[PDB]
Amino acid sequence: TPILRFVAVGDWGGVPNAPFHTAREMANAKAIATTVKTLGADFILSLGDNFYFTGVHDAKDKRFQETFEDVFSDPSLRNVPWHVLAGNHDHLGNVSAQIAYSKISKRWNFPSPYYRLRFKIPRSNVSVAIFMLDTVTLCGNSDDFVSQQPERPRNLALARTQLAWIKKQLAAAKEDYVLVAGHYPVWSIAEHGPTHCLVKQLLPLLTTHKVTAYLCGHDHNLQYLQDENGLGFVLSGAGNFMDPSKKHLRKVPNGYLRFHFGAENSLGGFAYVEITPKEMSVTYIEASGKSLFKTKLPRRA
Ligand SMILES: *[C@@H]1O[C@H](CO)[C@@H](O)[C@H](O)[C@H]1NC(C)=O
Ligand SMILES: [Fe+3]
Ligand SMILES: [Fe+3]
Ligand code: NA
Ligand SMILES: [O-]
Repeated sequence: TPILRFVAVGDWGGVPNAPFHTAREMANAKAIATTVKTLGADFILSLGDNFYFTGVHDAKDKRFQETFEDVFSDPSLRNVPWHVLAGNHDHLGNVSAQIAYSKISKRWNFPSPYYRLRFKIPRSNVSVAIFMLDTVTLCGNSDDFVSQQPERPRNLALARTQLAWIKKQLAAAKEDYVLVAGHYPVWSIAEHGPTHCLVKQLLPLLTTHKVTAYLCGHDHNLQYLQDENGLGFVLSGAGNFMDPSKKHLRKVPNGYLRFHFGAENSLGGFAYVEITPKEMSVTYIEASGKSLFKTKLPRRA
């Protein structure tokens, strides 16, 4: 069966004090390496918060080696490409530096704040589009507000331009599977909860244009949510931290939550996505190696 395989990991960005990683980040690096070795991966998606707590200063920042390259260094992961987007902490520093780092590290691919990826499932005519968004420039930086919510964008032109781009791209996308990814959640039951900006501006487009799933991090846990139209919400924000909060449980429409794992003494985890001509599958994997939940999502008509 033709297949495209990828890991989606969020909020993995270590720490700025020595040794520049956490035990959770290392456990996820090892667990991801084991998953790649045993099941395979064509690429890894980062769902943002790549360098805690204030990003990187420029493209030569030692954190690229300390928190990224040296951490994800097990043999099975050498040469697996990453496709990256930014979170709020990245935007407290220099995101242009993370984009420029694409020219330094072969496996790091981050061409602009938001961009389109297209894949053909090998030995099939089935196609996949992934739209990588910058939810910080769209909605604001949550760290700019005492509320730790993205109350408004810093720059109106950047936000309006990205929204227009999303709309145009989603209206034109002909692919068999269409995924959208961004740092902040549409829906989440946890410490930050739903992002009002995305519920208002992005979700109507995901629905109208029959997107398969929206992938995100930002809340430091694992969740699968699904609305009554079958649109999936893959929340994978557990590469470095585990927050057991259910603070926003009642702010998500009843029944949307299908799976949640946030145990405070867990090492975290990630999502593993498999796309075939038959369906898309998502498996949530704890950093201890345990498979926690698996679900499938359909092809677009
Ligand atoms: C951000 O990083 C880029 C790439 O290294 C650099 O050219 C630019 O000067 C940096 N910006 C600031 C404000 O440091
Ligand atoms: Fe985070
Ligand atoms: Fe975040
Ligand atoms: Na390995
Ligand atoms: O986050």
